[PDB]
Amino acid sequence: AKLVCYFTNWAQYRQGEARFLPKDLDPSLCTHLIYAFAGMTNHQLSTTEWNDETLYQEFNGLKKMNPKLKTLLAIGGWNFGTQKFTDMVATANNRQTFVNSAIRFLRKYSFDGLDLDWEYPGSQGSPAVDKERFTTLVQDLANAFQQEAQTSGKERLLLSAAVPAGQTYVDAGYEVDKIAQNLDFVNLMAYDFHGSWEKVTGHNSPLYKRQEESGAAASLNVDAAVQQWLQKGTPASKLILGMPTYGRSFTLASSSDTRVGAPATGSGTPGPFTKEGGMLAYYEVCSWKGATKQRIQDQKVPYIFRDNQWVGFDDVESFKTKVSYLKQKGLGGAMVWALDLDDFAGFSCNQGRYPLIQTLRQELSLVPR
Ligand SMILES: CC(=O)N[C@@H]1[C@@H](O)[C@H](O[C@@H]2O[C@H](CO)[C@@H](O)[C@H](O)[C@H]2NC(C)=O)[C@@H](CO)O[C@H]1O
Repeated sequence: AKLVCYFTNWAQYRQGEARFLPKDLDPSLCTHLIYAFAGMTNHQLSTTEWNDETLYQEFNGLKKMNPKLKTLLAIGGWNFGTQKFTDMVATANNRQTFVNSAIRFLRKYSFDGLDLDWEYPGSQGSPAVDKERFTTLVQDLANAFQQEAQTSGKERLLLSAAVPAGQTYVDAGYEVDKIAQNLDFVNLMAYDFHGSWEKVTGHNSPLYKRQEESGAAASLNVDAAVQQWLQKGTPASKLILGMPTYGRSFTLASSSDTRVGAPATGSGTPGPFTKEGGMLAYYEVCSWKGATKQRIQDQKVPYIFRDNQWVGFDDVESFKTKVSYLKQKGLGGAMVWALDLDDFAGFSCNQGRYPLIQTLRQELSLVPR
């Protein structure tokens, strides 16, 4: 089993106990640690924060403490957009520039692989031609990593990708059967199914549909997303089930209607540390005072409300349920977005350090013995 965990290079800017620093990294928590994010400059892999090189040293330095650990560098992410990917994959020349730069960069900074986080080929401004061009990029990288291993004698660089759960994005961008052959593993972003972009409450990451749902909505759940990727050709062993250590929040139209599917007027109030309306870290919801926690019976996940605020999130129990699910489906492991949104320092939830991610590790039978 794998436990793939994302580090984010902006968590260092949060205030107080929420500030995530190198000391908070645990070398034996996860099997694979992925650094979010690198960017691109003139079609070449590049850093995005002023101190990334310092953090790379710390991050990859964890392997001294745990030599089994593998690290990857993720390129892209939501905020990065699509244009630079589009321009880079447009020509064989630009792809070659990128691929060669990636190999040199990963070797220079001691990463074990690259995680592709283009959000997304064929959508968010990216043209339809990018679906096949993404397939080619994945192939170019896989083949070049294979060649570098042969020439250098070093262990081959890993290639993974973070991929969307919704059919609209999947079909616009991803030749699933083709790319799955060339990726070492596939990080399924089984979250952000619902959020304050909608005008009714819905859960960030429900396991199953609700009985009331129909149409496309009935596929906006973890089980449907997993089945989608499997049926379209991803080997179960390569599919890694993403898990969110955050929730998505709403302002309710009325404090008297707190159901799933109740009218909402917009994003929930920003959290005191994360300061982003519409999301909350686990450590910002786990210890809500004077609130009412509820479970969505069909969907196997909790929500919580207080006055006109409503949040769908994941807890220890829902993580257990989801690991039982992934094991039943024979998947390759779990992925987590993100280290810094769990109660990494044990300051809030009275559950010790990393209560959610330690649950994944335990349920996957990955505890260091
Ligand atoms: C691997 C992965 O899930 N990548 C995406 C993430 O970028 C995204 O997290 C969001 O990243 C933005 C930067 O690109 C941040 O500004 C933003 O705050 C952050 N949002 C959260 C909840 O962490 C995650 C999560 O939505 O999913 C992908 O879209």
